Amino acid sequence: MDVFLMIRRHKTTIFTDAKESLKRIVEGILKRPPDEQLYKDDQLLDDGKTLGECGFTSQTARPQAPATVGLAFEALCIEPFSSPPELPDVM
Amino acid sequence: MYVSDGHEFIVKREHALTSGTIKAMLSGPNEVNFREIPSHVLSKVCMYFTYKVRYTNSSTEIPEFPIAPEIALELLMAANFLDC
Amino acid sequence: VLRSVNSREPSQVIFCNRSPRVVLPVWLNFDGEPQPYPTLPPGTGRRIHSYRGHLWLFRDAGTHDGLLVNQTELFVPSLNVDGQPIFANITLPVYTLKERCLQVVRSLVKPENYRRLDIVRSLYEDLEDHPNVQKDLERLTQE
Amino acid sequence: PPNLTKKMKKIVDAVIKYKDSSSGRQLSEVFIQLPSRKELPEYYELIRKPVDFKKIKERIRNHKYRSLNDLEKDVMLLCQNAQTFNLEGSLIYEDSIVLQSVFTSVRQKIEKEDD
Ligand SMILES: Cc1ncsc1-c1ccc([C@H](C)NC(=O)[C@@H]2C[C@@H](O)CN2C(=O)[C@@H](NC(=O)c2ccnc(N3CCN(c4cc(-c5ccccc5O)nnc4N)CC3)c2)C(C)(C)C)cc1
Ligand code: NA
Repeated sequence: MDVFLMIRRHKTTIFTDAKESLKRIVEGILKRPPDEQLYKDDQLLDDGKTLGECGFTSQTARPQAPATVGLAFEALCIEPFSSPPELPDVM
Repeated sequence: MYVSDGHEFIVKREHALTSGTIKAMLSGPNEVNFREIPSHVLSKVCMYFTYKVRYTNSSTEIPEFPIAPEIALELLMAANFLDC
Repeated sequence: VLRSVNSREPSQVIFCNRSPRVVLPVWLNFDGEPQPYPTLPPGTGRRIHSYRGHLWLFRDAGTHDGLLVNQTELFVPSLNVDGQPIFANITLPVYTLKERCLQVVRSLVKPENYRRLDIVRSLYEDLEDHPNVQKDLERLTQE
Repeated sequence: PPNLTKKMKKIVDAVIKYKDSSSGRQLSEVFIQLPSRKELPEYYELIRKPVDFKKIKERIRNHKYRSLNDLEKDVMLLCQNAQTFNLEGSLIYEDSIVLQSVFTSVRQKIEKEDD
């Protein structure tokens, strides 16, 4: 169907959507070659554009909660975000 | 085509068009920066952006847009300050 | 001013609750007045004996949030052609992120304590203005 | 009438929740609320003493039934009404007859098995 995902690299992030069955879109946007690139949870993904075969079915990568994907010639921990305040009036 | 406590984010232009306030800064009469909002709120914001277009006027059984309680206070001021 | 037509002609109707809320079917008495009917669990659906031309309004039974039936604001039983019961698909709308953020906050704080938030003085109005039944009626009746 | 109401409740509660053995429908839902005067002028004129269950429900609440024998002839009047307004063999007709023998068979169980 249509899977909605989320790629991050050192706090810079892309929201887009593709089919359940890649990086070529990166080359058009980042103007860097696609072969230089790309994985989740320390398990790169070679054979690109097969999307689903790794776990990104139409229920995990949904718009209200996209699925995280990482981008690489360097390894890196994409910088996380800020944390919530939990104001005390509620509860 | 496409566009910490700042913006630093890129989404489709049409998904940007969702918010009314951000239909004003650019293309008036590019990049856009936010000097108030953190980086954790902008996640749930542009998540609503993608959630908005995919489901509006699509007769499929619409599911809820989720909100964690620790996020409500700061999305609300955002979506207020965003006319969305 | 806005109510149901008294054709005695029946209409087998069925409510498919296709939304995560608990839906509250609301019938509109012939004096414009609303009368409520038993609630509907989120996933399930139920068959009814309604009569053609009548007016149904749908709404969360707990927050009274705006619920969508058959893709439109309201539902009027048409005539069932081959006896096929008419389907009132009770689904959600796509709320504004402002509205959606409003509902989550009303769920987490009591009214006697709304004003103690350290938030914008405008949103207090937007919070204290709750989604109402008859209020939305004057809005639809207006043109 | 110390718990006299409590037993009338069971009686009416049982008749309403009665389900057909083949169809399963609640078989009392027509009779629950009787449509209004503006909306059915010919019932209220042809019928001497109109009645539905909502009135019996709340007549029990006012406990104006001195006896169970009192409660019966209201529920009896209820079907006797529907049998005149409706045609012999019509769905509503043949069902009012059923509930007559539903209130009948239910009264026996309740009175005895509670002293
Ligand atoms: C939504 C929902 N979710 C979960 S569960 C549920 C649900 C809710 C309600 C219902 C009931 C069963 N269904 C309605 O609530 C419908 C759905 C709405 O559209 C409206 N509605 C009404 O009931 C209103 N109006 C009329 O019914 C009306 C109007 C004009 N004419 C009417 N006729 C002509 C005359 N009839 C006869 C009656 C009797 C008789 C009856 C009682 C005692 C002695 C008798 O002798 N005997 N013989 C007849 N021929 C009845 C049909 C009826 C109401 C005002 C009564 C509330 C079912 C399911
Ligand atoms: Na009824």
